[PDB]
Amino acid sequence: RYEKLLSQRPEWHAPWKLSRVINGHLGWVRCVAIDPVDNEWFITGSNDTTMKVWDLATGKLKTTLAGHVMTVRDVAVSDRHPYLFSVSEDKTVKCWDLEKNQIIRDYYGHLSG
RNA sequence: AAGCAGCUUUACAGAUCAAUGGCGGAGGGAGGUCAACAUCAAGAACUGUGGGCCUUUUAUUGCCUAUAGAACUUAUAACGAACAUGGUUCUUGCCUUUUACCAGAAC
Ligand SMILES: [Mg+2]
Repeated sequence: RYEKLLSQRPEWHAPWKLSRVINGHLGWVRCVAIDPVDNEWFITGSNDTTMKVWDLATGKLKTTLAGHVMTVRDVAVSDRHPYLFSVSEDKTVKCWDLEKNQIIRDYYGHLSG
């Protein structure tokens, strides 16, 4: 096993470095999702219960989505629908219509966060 | 517009009473505080069908063109010359808290 592991060579990859730092959340940044269709923007959820949408090219703040009362723990954008799904420590699961920037559906039944 | 000739013919009477073609007949009408199914808000916005068309063979759809038929609804835009409630979010009001609520918006 060690022979056949040591003979092989890993592929080279270029190093990473820091490009930009964005501040504007009031709590810890807990989740990120990229625009899975056009790569134009990304969204972040936070301990400050908001969600913020960021222009990926300039890093500037597009809009703030305020629809949770506790930490937004995860965010997911659908590639087949114009929908953002978000979940929180406040036990709610919410769908946002990105053609209006409004909650349109709540999904109920989780006992805990 | 009536008197006469042409079209229509039908209550009839014929040649014909054969060979034809025309229009009907081979399961009736009016109703029901009966039912089921289909359909009713959209490029002013409809479906079928003949020929041509991008999907690599244009198929059934989307496009061009020819043509037959469109019931209901609608421009001081809606089936309803009528008019309720509820959910979510936002902003207000009353406000000791929730329900029940104040009244505007959006979906
Ligand atoms: Mg209490």
